[PDB]
Amino acid sequence: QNPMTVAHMWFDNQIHEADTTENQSGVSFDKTSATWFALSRIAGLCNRAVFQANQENLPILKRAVAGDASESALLKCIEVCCGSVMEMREKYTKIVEIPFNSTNKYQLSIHKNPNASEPKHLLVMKGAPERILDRCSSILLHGKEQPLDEELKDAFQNAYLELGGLGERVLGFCHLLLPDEQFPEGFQFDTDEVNFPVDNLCFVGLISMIDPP
Repeated sequence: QNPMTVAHMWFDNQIHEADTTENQSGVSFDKTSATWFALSRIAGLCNRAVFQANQENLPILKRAVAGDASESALLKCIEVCCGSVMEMREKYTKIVEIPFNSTNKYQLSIHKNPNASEPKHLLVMKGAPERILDRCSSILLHGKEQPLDEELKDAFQNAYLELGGLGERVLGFCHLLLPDEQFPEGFQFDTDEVNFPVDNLCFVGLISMIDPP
């Protein structure tokens, strides 16, 4: 029906600025970055949509995408952020990728990291933001971790509530960085015998996806 995008983001435990780049420009926030990188590592890989029309001088959007209208948003807002996405799908190996096809209906995709601070195998996924929270063992602020607690649920709640929740529009974007110390160097999870955890996750941050009629 109408054009869509990120709208907003939350990760600082209190929402944050973004500022719609047309009239003004947002500057001078607390540039914490570590939480950004962590979120970006999800918000790049963990998508199944692409551009249709590549373009030059226009909005990278141009209502011109192939793939589901929750997952495409980040791609557009990250690509123009020089956060090379159609590259990174090939940077990592794509151990596995499960579609909608699981018990609580999520989608997930496991990838080995070639070279970054994070450990080798990485897990990323999405579903309802509440359902991410359900599986969150901690939250990530200032590039640390904090032990997730009622206070930190609250800080997410009021945020999600303000984002104007209705059902399954917003997304929860989390990881748990599959510990290559416990996990094997053969990473034979597959999509059949996975036997992986789904409930260690970090809250890292979220955005505010739309999916209007």
